[PDB]
Amino acid sequence: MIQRTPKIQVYSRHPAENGKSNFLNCYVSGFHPSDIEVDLLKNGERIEKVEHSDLSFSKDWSFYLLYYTEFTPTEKDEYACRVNHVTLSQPKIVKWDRDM
Amino acid sequence: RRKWRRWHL
Amino acid sequence: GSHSMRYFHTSVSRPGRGEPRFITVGYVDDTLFVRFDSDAASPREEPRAPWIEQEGPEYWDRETQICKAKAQTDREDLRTLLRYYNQSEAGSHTLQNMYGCDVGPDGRLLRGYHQDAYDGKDYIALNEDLSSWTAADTAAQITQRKWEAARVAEQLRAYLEGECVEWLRRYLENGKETLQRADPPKTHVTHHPISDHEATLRCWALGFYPAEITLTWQRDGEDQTQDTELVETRPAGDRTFQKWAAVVVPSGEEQRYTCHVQHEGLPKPLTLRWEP
Ligand SMILES: [Mn+2]
Repeated sequence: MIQRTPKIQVYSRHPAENGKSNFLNCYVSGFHPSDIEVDLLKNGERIEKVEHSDLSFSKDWSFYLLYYTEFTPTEKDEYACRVNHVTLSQPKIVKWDRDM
Repeated sequence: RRKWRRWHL
Repeated sequence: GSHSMRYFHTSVSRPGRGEPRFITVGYVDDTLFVRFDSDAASPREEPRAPWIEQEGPEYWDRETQICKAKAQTDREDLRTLLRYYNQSEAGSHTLQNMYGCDVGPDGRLLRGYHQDAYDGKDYIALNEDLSSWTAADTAAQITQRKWEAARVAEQLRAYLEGECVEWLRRYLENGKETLQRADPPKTHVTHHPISDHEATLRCWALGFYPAEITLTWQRDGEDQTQDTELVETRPAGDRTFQKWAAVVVPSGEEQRYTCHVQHEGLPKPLTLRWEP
């Protein structure tokens, strides 16, 4: 069976302003099969009670999901998205970069 | 709204 | 303008872990409005947009009955497909279905859709004629023969030309505050040094709806599409979308580069430059 590895983007809903509440997003797309594990990380540790969208798919049948949580960015705190999927030999970590 | 009818493969 | 309605469905088998997981969502344009997930406590189709909340209890009852019936059909069909493909009972497999309709500005049917996929590949699709089928392989041809005998295409045509269009029109009116509003992108250009010799220019579009947008870079009026990194359009988590396009440019040459933005929310295309 043909499998497709996820694309991953990690980003904020609104332009980041240190001290101001916002949402942290991890968008996973273009993947098959649909089983996937996604965590949001604050300084390396799993954030609790992260929400996600309901599974849907693109015209090419590949799947996408949005994982999200409220967060208040600062200068020092580091955020990331950790993704596992059958196409990956170990979990992939993508760091949040406010310029991307 | 959704369709009422469907058919087995 | 023109508008679409779509229902998406995914069943994923999980041998040894109960019945398949079934998830279905409905959209009008790029707006989610209904959802159903089989792995909820006692599952019901639920509203996801304000303009659908006004539908009465009978609406939700019927929708829920249809969702549960679709799940059960898929459960049997996953078993059928193991036979058609001479597969073992050990693995997880996927069935996906989409159907729905597109209308023009006048509300008339532009195109109807109904298509199925197994394990992420085309299985069988209703053609644009709403009368004939495209089967991907000899397994799907077995389905096609059964569906020809049962005059399935004619039944789908009746739905797609009738209720699909009529209910889309209803939703567009009831949701006119949002479904009939385009939010233009908020745009700007940032500059990201790579070395003393060159830098990335990144052209941003934020807060736009619907998702369709074009972002391009030119240098001296010539498209740079081979040199442009263009990220997939991504959801902000309200209703809006985001996108950027980036080019690497030699230092001192930044004013040669223009970013061009087309979106339905904008009167005329935008042209933007880096503004130090
Ligand atoms: Mn040098």
